[PDB]
Amino acid sequence: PDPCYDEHGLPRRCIPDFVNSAFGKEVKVSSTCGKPPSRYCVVTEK
Amino acid sequence: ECVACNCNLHARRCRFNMELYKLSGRKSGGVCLNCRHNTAGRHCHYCKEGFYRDLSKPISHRK
Repeated sequence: PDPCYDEHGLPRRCIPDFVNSAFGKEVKVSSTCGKPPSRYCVVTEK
Repeated sequence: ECVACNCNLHARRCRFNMELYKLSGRKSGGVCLNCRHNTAGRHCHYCKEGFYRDLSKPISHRK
């Protein structure tokens, strides 16, 4: 029912549970590849 | 097959020398003609005297 009130309905702290904050949301950035279509090189060791 | 010269989008005409391909270890000899867009080289692949490389842009950017 309500965790904001104790066993005897005594007002107790009720809190949103721990969650990731950034999930499924929009972000404005400065720039990104592809405009104009851009290249990028990737090195791998062995 | 044949292969065009490189200017990295900086010319429409080019020339050739075999010794380039010869001394390239048999690899390449193409060279720009009217090697434009403030670029220079057999690949229009470097900025001529006065300018430097807009590092932010790719090797073939108009600027």
